[PDB]
Amino acid sequence: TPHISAPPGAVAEAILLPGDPLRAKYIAENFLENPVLYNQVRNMFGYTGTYKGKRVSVQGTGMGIPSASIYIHELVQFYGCKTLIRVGTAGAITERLKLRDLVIAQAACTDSSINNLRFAGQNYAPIATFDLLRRAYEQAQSRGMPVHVGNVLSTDTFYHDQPNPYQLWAQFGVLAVEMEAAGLYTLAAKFGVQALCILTISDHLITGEKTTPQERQETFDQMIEVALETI
Amino acid sequence: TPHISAPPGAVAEAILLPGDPLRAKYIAENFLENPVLYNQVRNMFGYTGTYKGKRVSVQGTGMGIPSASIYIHELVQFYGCKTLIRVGTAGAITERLKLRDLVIAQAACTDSSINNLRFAGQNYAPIATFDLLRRAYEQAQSRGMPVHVGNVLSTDTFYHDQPNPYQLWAQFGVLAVEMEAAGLYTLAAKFGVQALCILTISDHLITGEKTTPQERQETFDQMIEVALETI
Amino acid sequence: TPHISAPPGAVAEAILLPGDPLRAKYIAENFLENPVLYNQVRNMFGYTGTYKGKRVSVQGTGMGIPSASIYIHELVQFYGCKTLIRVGTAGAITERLKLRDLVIAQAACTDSSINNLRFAGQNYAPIATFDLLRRAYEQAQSRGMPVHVGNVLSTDTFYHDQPNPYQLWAQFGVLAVEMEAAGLYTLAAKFGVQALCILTISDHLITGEKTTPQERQETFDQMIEVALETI
Amino acid sequence: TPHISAPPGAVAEAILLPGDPLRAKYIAENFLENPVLYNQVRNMFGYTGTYKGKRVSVQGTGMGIPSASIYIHELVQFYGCKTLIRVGTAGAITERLKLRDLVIAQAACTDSSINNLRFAGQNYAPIATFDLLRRAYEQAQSRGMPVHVGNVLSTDTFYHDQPNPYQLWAQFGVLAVEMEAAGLYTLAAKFGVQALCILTISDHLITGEKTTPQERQETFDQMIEVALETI
Amino acid sequence: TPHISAPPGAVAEAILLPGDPLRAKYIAENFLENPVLYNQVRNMFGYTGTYKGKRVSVQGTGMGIPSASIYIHELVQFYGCKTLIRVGTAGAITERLKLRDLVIAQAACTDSSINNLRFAGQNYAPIATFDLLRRAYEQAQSRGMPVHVGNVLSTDTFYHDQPNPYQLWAQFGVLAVEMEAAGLYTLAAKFGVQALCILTISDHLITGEKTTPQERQETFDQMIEVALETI
Amino acid sequence: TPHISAPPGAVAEAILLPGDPLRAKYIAENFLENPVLYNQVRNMFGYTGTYKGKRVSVQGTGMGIPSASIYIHELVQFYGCKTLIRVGTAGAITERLKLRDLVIAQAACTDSSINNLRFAGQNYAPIATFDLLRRAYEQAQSRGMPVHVGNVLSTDTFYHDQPNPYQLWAQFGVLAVEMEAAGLYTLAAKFGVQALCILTISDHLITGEKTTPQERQETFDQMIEVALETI
Ligand SMILES: [Mg+2]
Ligand SMILES: [Mg+2]
Repeated sequence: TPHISAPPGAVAEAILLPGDPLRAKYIAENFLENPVLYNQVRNMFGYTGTYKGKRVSVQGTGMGIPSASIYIHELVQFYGCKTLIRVGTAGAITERLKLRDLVIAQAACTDSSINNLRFAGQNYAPIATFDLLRRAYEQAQSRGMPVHVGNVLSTDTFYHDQPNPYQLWAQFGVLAVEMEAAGLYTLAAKFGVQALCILTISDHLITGEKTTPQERQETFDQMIEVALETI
Repeated sequence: TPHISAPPGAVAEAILLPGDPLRAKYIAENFLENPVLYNQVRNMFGYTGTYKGKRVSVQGTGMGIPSASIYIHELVQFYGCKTLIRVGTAGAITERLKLRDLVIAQAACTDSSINNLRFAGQNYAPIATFDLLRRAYEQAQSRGMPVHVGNVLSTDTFYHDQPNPYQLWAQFGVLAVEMEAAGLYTLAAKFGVQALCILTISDHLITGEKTTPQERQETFDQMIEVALETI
Repeated sequence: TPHISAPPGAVAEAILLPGDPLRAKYIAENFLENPVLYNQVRNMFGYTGTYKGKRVSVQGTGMGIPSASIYIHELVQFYGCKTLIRVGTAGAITERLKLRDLVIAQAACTDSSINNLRFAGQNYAPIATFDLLRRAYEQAQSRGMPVHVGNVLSTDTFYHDQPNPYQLWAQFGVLAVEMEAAGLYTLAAKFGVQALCILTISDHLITGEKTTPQERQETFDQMIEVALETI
Repeated sequence: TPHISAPPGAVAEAILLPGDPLRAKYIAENFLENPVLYNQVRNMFGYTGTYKGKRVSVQGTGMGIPSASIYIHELVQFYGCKTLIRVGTAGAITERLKLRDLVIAQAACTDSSINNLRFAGQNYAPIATFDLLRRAYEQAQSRGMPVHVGNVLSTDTFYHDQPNPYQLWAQFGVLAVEMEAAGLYTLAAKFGVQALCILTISDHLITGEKTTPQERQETFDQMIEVALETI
Repeated sequence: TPHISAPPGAVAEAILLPGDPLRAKYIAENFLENPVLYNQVRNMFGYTGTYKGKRVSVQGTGMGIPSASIYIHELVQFYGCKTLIRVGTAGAITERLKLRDLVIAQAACTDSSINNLRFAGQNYAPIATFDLLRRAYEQAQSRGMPVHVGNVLSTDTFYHDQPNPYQLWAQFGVLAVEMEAAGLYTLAAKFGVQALCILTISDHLITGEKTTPQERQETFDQMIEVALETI
Repeated sequence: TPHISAPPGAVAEAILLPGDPLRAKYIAENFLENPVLYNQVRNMFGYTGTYKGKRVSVQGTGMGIPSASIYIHELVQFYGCKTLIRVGTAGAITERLKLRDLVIAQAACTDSSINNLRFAGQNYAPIATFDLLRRAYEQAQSRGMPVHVGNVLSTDTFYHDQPNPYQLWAQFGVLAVEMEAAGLYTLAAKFGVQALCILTISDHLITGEKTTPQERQETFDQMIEVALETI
């Protein structure tokens, strides 16, 4: 494959998908037994290790739907991945959410043309695999984590033209903004595999607040634990 | 209100929403204590009764997003309804589903312009209220009913131009076709209320099969029981 | 059919199409000889009787393009209807129109996706059958009725977000708003049959004025008379 | 006014609109009393003369909505024109029409972006002023001319990328294709003035037949007569 | 060929394309040796003459993409034209441009549906043949003429519904507005032939300035020279 | 910035923009004097060094418009970059192009929503800064390099559903496919800065041919030399 150079059995069927290749490294080193790097092309780190005697992989996807789609396609179609859990950060767009809240994306809105191209002006809703969603939720519950299940926005545009770019979305119940989930949910459905996006609130886009570095790591770790128990 | 003529406290905050006004009558008469009709305008029957000492209403919506939107708007904005559960039939579009399967709509795709008008070519995903979804699922589980949680299509078009109209949708994991859920999910989110669509598979649009009348009533009743326990 | 349960001979070639099935009842009882009900499915009354020795049917369609298309499709394809006349009410969006004016829809604008889906972004203009339009206009003339012939908007959206939702339409000469005509006109052309939409202004959406129940009854009766003579 | 250089008053309220400036010359030289050329800018001939005691003007529009729009706008906004009748040829796209048939455009479909830009994906139907449509039809009737009243398509594209480009339009009852009507009807509505488009079938885009030069002049003469009597 | 009635061979491979047929006349009478009028159909003058030992033609296109497309198609497909250079005027939409500036269109933005229809909402960029763009620029440079190379907008709409209609285009670096370039560049690419659009600023749509008639002739002369040397 | 952690003075005004951060490393180490890393966030290497006594930076952008827009936005708005040159690889979609050809993007087509969101259905053409384009072309000439100047497609979609996904683009003269240029060109115009995209054909998407690692290295080096001389 042009983007992941690894032999065909190097990647586990269950895989975590941070955007940041360094977070992949971080996850492999801190939560997996015997993590072995399988990819370095474009610095996009991927590792395979074990969790409770089962193989788990972790692969950076980069930012945005076009980048993540590349890795997801290759993982599913070339490496046989079946359970794909994105673990990431998001910006909250409602005051009802607080920093360090966990968001489990039931579905993903988008401003990408990904589905407009294919459904030609009809509306396709990219969704999480229910069983995975339900599990993550109960895992988060058992740990007493503040968790919300609902809509996220997958945007192509981190930096906006004008202010209040997310006002309409929030008025329609969207919880948070990130850049990958709509791509993951769409491709998982196309391929008949199972997917979930879990997110940690790092920035509040309404209150202006941002978490401190240590606060991120603490809740990030919790998120990883949920993700691993969700598999 | 032009479409529901009832005094302001006649409708319960929790309400079931069949498309067929006669099914509303059927539900009120068979599952509620002391059902009292509150509306007859356009023959669109609505009733209020009790279930386990709590008020529940049941209101026919008619067919299609424009019709249902009218009633839903009036129920939420004029009558204070907060928990809205659509109970209906759907046509299966995947062989993985069988007749009499229960479908709980996690989200609703659409070919309506409802959201194109508002989001102007961006993609909004109308979704169920998670807590309601999760409850219905566990209720259905406890009864050993065959149940699927996932995507439905809310179409404007019952009768299609050409054959295989649902092939692309099915290839993207959509389970079943009906005509209201995308409207309900969108408006519930706009108003900040809670909503769920539960469906019974009456027709299989791939296998051509249709259920017998008695088979419908039997599984229909089960669906109503789930809906009532979901409130 | 799933929606009209009658033998193929029960429905006449010429049919009136109110939105309200109770107005179907009113029409049939007060204007047809020997009116006989042929449909009760979903409380959507349809009747067949005679006018001046010839059979005429009257069928409720429900509200909105998706509901009305179901009935229209079945009437044309399963029952052999060839002359379809919508009779209904509308809200005026221009001060030129006064309450109780008759509007004959020469064409129908829409915010529905019905044709966008079909003509992919090109513009199709749904129109009345000219011969019917001309005859209806002459019938209204002959009664000294204030009548306008022109554009109406068929909307999916009864309740609007923002104020002044119709001002652009009005600026472009659109007379009144209702919810079905674009559907009727598009399907009639698709099937090669004849259609017209006649409307009475029951509400003024600019002045906020409204008609008394007695007032709409009297002009409604006059409209029915026009429609019956147009057949 | 850049595109028409004439003093105010040199143009009559009532005006015929051929696409071809030389057909304008023909009209003024053969049907109008004391024709006076009021415009030569860009070879786009415009004349004023008299017909049966009233001034009538005739102005070439060029081909296409963008061209005709320029002239229509200036005529209406700068010169005070109130009644605008396009006279032209069209290609028939249904075998129902024979060569030399007269078509009176009740409405005009389009593949231009003229209204898409303005109504952002909502569908506006550009229509003829009913009074002119009605008078034109009666004029044709009493002359015994074969005449059809219905939809035309105003295309941006004379020469098409693929074959059978008019197949979908024809299936939805569209009669003929030309290039200006939708712009005329839209601008007339915008400006609150009156318009009609009358066309003779010079080409049959289905049978591949064409009229002889003698037949064109003959039926073209009849059309002008109808238009002048309609005006 | 309906729109140009000339024998094959009467038109040279290299051709200038003014919008105005009378500007074609001016070009042929002032710059070409032994100019011969080859077309009079619709007053759309087309000439062939010689320039420095080679045949050069000059053909009026009319205004707008639909009009120019007709001529461009016939010229290329029926007469064998290979090098097509539009020469015209434009309105400047940025204060960076002064009156009488020369603009060479590297690409052409548009609000026409020409490509939307073809690429269904994907974005195609119509561009100049680089070799002609490069030669035209060098010709202008050595004459010391103030010249800009960048985007123009080919609009369908001379007269706009609202004020500041070019504000967004200008913010994205668009230099000037005209009405044909995008059609020319698109058709040239489709046909595998070579094209350029060169324009002089006659109007400043920001400052509201205009050139005198003497200034127009002067800078227009320079433009033609550049074009003939580019060809 | 969230994505580039460097003080404002560490980045040069003139910057090269590979997609691959390892190619950023390669460029900096082999073509710049005193290369110094300024960024490691998300493994997206950026370096600053000198070329012929002047500072030049080199920054990985990642793949796709959304990823590259993040970097471009930050470089321009936070670091004061004014000359941005993308250097990358592309797949040829025409037989005219051969492996190892240099392509200089005069403009960039796209299937991204980036501009649709902004210009709502109108067509904006993202273009190169002409001065850079011209200089890069001359640099390539001077090395006897096979070079083409024209259109590229910036796609969101590396892996396609159907075969022959690029044939319409090619039929319209598009040379090659990559994933960033439309983003770069649009943002550079938005911000009033200067940009260019130079590409080497590493793959042929028609013949299915591919280059050896040695082959792409040698022509890649030549491209870098062109880019450095273009600054
Ligand atoms: Mg009669
Ligand atoms: Mg140098």
